[PDB]
Amino acid sequence: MERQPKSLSDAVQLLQTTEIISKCTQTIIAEWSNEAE
Amino acid sequence: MERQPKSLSDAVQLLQTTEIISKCTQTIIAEWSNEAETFKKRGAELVLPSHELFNAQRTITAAIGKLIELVSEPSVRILEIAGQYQESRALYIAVERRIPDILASQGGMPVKELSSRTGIEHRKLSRILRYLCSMGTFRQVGPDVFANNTISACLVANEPLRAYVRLTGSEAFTASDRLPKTLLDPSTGPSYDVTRTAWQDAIGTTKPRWEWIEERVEPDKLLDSGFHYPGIPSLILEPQAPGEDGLVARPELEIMGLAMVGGGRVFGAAHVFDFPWASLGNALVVDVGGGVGGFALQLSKVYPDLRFVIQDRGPVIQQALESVWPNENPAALKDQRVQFMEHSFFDKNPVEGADVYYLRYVLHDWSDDYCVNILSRIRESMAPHSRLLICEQVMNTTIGDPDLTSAPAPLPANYGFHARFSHSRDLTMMAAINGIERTPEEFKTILKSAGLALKQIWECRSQVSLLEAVRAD
Amino acid sequence: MERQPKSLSDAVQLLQTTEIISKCTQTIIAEWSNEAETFKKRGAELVLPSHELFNAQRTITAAIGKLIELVSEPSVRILEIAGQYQESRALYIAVERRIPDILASQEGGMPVKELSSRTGIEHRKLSRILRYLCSMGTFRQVGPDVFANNTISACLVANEPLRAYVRLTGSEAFTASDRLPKTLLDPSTGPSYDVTRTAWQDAIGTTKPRWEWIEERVEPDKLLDSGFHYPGIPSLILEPQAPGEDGLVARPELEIMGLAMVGGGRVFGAAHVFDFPWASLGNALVVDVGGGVGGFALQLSKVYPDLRFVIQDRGPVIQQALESVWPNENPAALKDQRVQFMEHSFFDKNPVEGADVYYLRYVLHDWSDDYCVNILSRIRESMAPHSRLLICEQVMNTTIGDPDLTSAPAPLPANYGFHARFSHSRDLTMMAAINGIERTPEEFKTILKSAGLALKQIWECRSQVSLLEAVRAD
Ligand SMILES: Nc1ncnc2c1ncn2[C@@H]1O[C@H](CSCC[C@H](N)C(=O)O)[C@@H](O)[C@H]1O
Ligand SMILES: Nc1ncnc2c1ncn2[C@@H]1O[C@H](CSCC[C@H](N)C(=O)O)[C@@H](O)[C@H]1O
Ligand SMILES: Cc1cc(O)c2c(c1)C(=O)c1cc(O)cc(O)c1C2=O
Ligand SMILES: Cc1cc(O)c2c(c1)C(=O)c1cc(O)cc(O)c1C2=O
Repeated sequence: MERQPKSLSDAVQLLQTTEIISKCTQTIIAEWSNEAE
Repeated sequence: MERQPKSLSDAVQLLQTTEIISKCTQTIIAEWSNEAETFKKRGAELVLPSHELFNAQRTITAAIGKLIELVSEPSVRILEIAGQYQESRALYIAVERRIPDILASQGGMPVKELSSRTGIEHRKLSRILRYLCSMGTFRQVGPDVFANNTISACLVANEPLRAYVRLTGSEAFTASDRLPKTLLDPSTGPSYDVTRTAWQDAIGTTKPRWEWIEERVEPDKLLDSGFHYPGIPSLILEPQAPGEDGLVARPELEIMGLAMVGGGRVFGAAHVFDFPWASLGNALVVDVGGGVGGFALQLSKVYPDLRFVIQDRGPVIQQALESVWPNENPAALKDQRVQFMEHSFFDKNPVEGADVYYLRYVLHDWSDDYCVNILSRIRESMAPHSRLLICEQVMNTTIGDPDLTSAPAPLPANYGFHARFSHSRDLTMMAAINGIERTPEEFKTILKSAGLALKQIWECRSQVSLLEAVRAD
Repeated sequence: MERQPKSLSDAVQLLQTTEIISKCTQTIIAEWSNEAETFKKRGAELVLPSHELFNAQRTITAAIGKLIELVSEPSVRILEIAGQYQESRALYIAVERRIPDILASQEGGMPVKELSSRTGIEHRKLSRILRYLCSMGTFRQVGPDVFANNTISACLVANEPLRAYVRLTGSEAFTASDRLPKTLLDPSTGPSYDVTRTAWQDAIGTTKPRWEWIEERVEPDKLLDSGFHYPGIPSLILEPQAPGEDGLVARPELEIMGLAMVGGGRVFGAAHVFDFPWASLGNALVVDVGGGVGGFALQLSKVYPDLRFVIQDRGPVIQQALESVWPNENPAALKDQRVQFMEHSFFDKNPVEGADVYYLRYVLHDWSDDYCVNILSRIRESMAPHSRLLICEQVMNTTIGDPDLTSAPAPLPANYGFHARFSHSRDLTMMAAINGIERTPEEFKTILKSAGLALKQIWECRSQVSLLEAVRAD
């Protein structure tokens, strides 16, 4: 089995989901602080 | 002249502009990836960008243009514009000798063997192709060894497109060279006459150039028949073949007929999809001044219920039947879906009450007097349910137009650089036939003098738009 | 022709170059603010970008080019390039009728009808010429057919050397370009590198190097169409010159060329005044071979007060330097004999022996290689052991880099692509007019070693034009 080159879509979604992960982190931190209060 | 300090506003807009480019890149790659998934499943994908992608290309080009204006040294930038015509020539030279087609025939090709198959000398031809490579056309892969790149690839097996380059680089160039002198001479300067243009000054003739292309000339006189116009450059090595009457047609006639196919498929492809043609049922469109009918070709593939008649001058209708439609849709000629008519659109429209009269890149070839007559002869044959669609640049400016959508600030409302092609063609029409590319208000007045009202402007995935016209009734 | 899918690598470099564009923006605004700080307190400020600002503009221009190559629809981009010569015409027409100067006379803008009356262009046509330029960032539209200068066209106000350069590119050079395809394919013109068989001789229909055609005295009725296929300077139809004492008129192109190289020298040749250690020479003699009117002695004289100059060119060019250019831009330098002029043909032995520096700017590129090694051999025969010959020319790089020139970062073209567009435009001007050649380092080495000279250093400067420093192989 040989390794395959990654596609344009693989790159674009890895960017999009990383950006989703990063937006979710800010929400989670905000709501941890609301929850704690 | 001394250098000036830049202002706060230069910096703030340079930032705002840079952030716009950065948002556009994220949109562009997102829509490249939706394109990839749609290309794979398989329509419109293969002819033109998505709406979201088209707005991103148009906006980022507008931002590119404004970034150059804000970061450049003014004088550097003035002298770059002043000499940038040599890149038009370099491309013309490379495209004239079918260099795209040649490199696609092979890891790259040595320039010495590129010289052999073009007739251009190898040391000089290196410098034309590294000009192009430095500007993103073609690639250099080795020591004076060259290949097609992502941009030049679109010319391989593309005679309609190659013809368009050849048209812009042959007659239009000499008309352009003599266009300053024509604008200032007190006699030619004010004129809007089709026969007193920079082009006539170049050719040493008085006849409208639609008929100069159609002259039949003998071989010993032909290569310098253009006077100050050098002529198609390839004739020196590729003499034209005499026809059955012993005369040769002039190369520019076959080029122009095919050029408007090429040009129509680049900026006129949008109109095949962002107007509801399917909703007309089985309709008949009359392509007045249709040339070879390149746009009937673009529409015929997609809406099988439409029927056509192409109206133009004998020789192009002729070239359409004997070399173009045989090889581009022989089935349309067997089914009588397309009928042809040698016709001068200065005469009453021979086909009455048709669904659509299509008139594209016909009004921009004439000043206002000629346009009002052609528009009335079309309408003299329209029924009240008939629709006239003209496909032309509806020119906006850097400060916007009430009836056209403006770009975001700080960008020019007309998207600046995105419209560079419309302005290049504006000066071609001024140089060759005293034509005019028109603003919405300038279109409105010439339609009310012909007894038509502007029903809607169709903004599409092109700088070129559609004007739909009614009868004043 | 169908539209192709974009590849992973296209996306990745479009991101990479966008991030380069974004970093260059932060460098540029930082250095705009340091530049501002240099302007208020007051030098080099008024002539040159700082090193940091120049590297950001060059980088950011290179990235611009590659972003356009990556985001454009290929056929759209092919036809935009194909027609981009019309923007050259628009700028030429505008500058030839001194529209920058007319708009600076008000600046709330000027109605185009009143602009039309002062240019000779018809107002509705002149509207389309100015909106072409406005969409492309030259001039501004401020109202319905009301126009004004912008930050780019402003540098043309009261700038005759720069206007002269625009005029030179749009006059003889344009028609020479038009005939350059037919010249390249004809089997007789195609291979020659002779100064007398170019597209330009074909346009004018003459058999003389172009240097002396511009120096003719023509009869008043013969001058406007004296250019044959070349239409001539457009303004002559409206501003005829009165015959002089011999009943003849000069060709406008002579003085346009003289001032154009002053203008061009101040845009692209300004770097060489500051990125070469001239002050370390002390009180030295620079001989400006082919110095033209002496535009480069003008730039150096203001800054290094201890250098002495002699400007060498053709008689008529010298006299323009002495009668109109230097009287009006540095009269003290002549009255002190700091600058001397000398009518000289650089195909002969140079009369000046043992000078410190022989400056030769934009001369080697006007001739093919045989003439060039003759011109360098002429100087060499006259150099002292401590003498330095400085060639100021484009030292051409390529999109794939050169061992002796610094390459742009990846993913950019190694020669910074768009940043070098002017150098390539002039490369084709040299082919069309003089059969000249803009040259790579390897091609310069071959003619320097044929002339008995050695290249000691390449000077990369805040310009796409550089300096080649040569001594004799001794
Ligand atoms: N008097 C006339 N009668 C008919 N057709 C004419 C004409 N004068 C010019 N034409 C045609 O008008 C066309 C203008 S170019 C437009 C071609 C076509 N509409 C397209 O977009 O592909 C040319 O093909 C030319 O042959
Ligand atoms: N045979 C010759 N002998 C001397 N100078 C010559 C010459 N033929 C051309 N020239 C000069 O060579 C110069 C080329 S343009 C360079 C001008 C100057 N070095 C500058 O950069 O401003 C022109 O000024 C022209 O007058
Ligand atoms: C010399 C010359 C004469 C013309 O009539 C045209 C052109 C050039 C031309 O380039 C052109 C381009 C185009 O997209 C549409 C046109 O109708 C045209 C033209 O009509
Ligand atoms: C028609 C023509 C003839 C020339 O000899 C030159 C030019 C044009 C020209 O544009 C030019 C520009 C420049 O920056 C330096 C030059 O030596 C030049 C030229 O020498």
